[PDB]
Amino acid sequence: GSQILCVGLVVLDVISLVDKYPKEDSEIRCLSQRWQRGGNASNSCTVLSLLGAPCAFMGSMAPGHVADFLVADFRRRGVDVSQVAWQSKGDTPSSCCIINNSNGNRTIVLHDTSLPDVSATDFEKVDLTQFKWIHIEGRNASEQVKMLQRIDAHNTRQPPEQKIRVSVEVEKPREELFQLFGYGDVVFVSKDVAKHLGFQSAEEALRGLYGRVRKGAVLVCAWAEEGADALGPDGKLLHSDAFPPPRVVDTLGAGDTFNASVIFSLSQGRSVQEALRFGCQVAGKKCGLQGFDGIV
Amino acid sequence: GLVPRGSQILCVGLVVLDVISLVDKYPKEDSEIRCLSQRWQRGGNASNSCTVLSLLGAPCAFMGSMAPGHVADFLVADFRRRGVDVSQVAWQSKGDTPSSCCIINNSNGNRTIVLHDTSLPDVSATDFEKVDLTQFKWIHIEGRNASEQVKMLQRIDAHNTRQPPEQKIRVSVEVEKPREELFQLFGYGDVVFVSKDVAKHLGFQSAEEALRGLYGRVRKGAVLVCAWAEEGADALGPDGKLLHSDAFPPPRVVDTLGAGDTFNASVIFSLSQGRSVQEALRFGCQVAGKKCGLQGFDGIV
Ligand SMILES: CSc1nn(-c2ccccc2)c(N)c1C#N
Ligand SMILES: CSc1nn(-c2ccccc2)c(N)c1C#N
Repeated sequence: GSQILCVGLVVLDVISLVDKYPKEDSEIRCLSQRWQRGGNASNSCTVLSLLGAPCAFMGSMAPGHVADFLVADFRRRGVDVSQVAWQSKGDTPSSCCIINNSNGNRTIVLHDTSLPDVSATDFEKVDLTQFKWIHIEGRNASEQVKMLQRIDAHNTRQPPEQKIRVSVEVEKPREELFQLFGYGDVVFVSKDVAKHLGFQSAEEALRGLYGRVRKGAVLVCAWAEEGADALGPDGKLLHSDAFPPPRVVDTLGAGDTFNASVIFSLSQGRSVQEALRFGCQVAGKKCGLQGFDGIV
Repeated sequence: GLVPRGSQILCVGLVVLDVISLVDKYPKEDSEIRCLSQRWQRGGNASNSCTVLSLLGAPCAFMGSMAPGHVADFLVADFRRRGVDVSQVAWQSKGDTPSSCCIINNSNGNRTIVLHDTSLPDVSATDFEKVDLTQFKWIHIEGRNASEQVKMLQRIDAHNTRQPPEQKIRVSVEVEKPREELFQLFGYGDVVFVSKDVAKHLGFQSAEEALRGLYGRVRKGAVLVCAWAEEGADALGPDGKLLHSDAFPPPRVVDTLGAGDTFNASVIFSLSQGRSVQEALRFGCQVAGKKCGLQGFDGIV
């Protein structure tokens, strides 16, 4: 039980760096450009890897030249891809990401391919014994709930010292997902979701959503330059100020850096206060840099 | 492989990877959206003409800059899909292979474009000196980095001086961006293409005005050509006779992107086949008008 597993998407990020966000109808030239391995659970693996945690990626991939780029990137990082659910139909997803360089805002246009989501059937075949932690990026909910009940089962037949710690991300204001709330020892809800649901701050969202989480779970909500808040069984609201870089240049994957960093910290035995902090600290350093290199 | 002497048409210019996304509404900054559809396409003027030359049945070659990497790979594979010879590509050790991102707002047709960056060096006169010209019967140059391209054109002139008339390499030049530096290109080539948009920037309001107003800038004997989309196209050669062909509008207009490059390649191709200027101008209009009723270049034949 030495690895951390993330279950979610891997996506080709085609990045354009501009000095201002383009107005509708305009044509502006970008400052620079790059490809980046993306997808929420994929970025989290990058971050986990850079933090020193052995980790594995599980998601759908279609063979092709793009996949070859993604896979080589996974390996150069030491991310374990042996659990990937290769398809025979569909192309790999890709998105165009515009990063506003004077600002760091990132805007994503995602090309979601018919590519089949990883399934319970797929999950059932995974050797749960190599993993200390399993993080699941919320996508195919009803099918993922199955993957989760699977993990609980496994846990009911192990010492507390050998239970697989579990986390969930609910990032899109998409109702199917809300049942994931739901499962896991640690639950991440995005600002975006929190707002779409009527809440105007992290503390508010935490108080208003805590009723939905499995007993004994920690609800975590990051709120950009507002830092992040967490809330556990004891009813005590935890907060962490953000760590803004003096120059914000690239927020693409900041949330994935935050999740990864909170998980790593927790998986190392630190408190929720400390992990919240580390989360913000690392996310913040990332925002002062292009890509993920240099956060450590 | 072996390319027979004087069999190929060469186009020198930009190739770019265009990423085209159709969306419901224009994305607000800092948001994540799914698109309705997304295409990766090989774009660029000389690039598009190469494709058209291949479908017309001409052996053709592309010369332009690329950096090794995955963008280049997609672009080379697409070049080869269209039977284009890429052996003359100028590989760079610095800069990005050009890529652009376009967003098409489905609910009004608006196009927003983040154009490729500027880091890749254009093809240089020194890169061009390295090319053995004997392969080529026609060399066409998309006007970009002009001072350099002037030397390339002088090098071809030099080459030609020593050739019998039948082994002379025909030359064409395209001026399609409204940039002062390009205007010196008018003085070179047997055939000069000037775009509607450049003509309108110099203040001409029709192909006739443009041809009559610019002819004095081309070299003795050259043919000056200007397409004006739906108004057809004109040509003016040494005999002062303004030639004209009406457009050939398609049943319905589907895709006009690259119509001008289609016109250019078809005019070139026809001339390279020994046809008259009048015939070439007509063919150009027919192929381009056909293209406009098709998506991409598959139908043109
Ligand atoms: C609380 S984690 C975090 N901090 N920042 C941040 C804070 C200040 C400036 C720039 C980024 C983001 N964008 C985060 C996320 N997710
Ligand atoms: C003169 S060549 C040409 N024809 N059309 C055309 C003509 C009628 C309807 C639609 C397109 C263009 N857009 C062209 C170019 N360049």
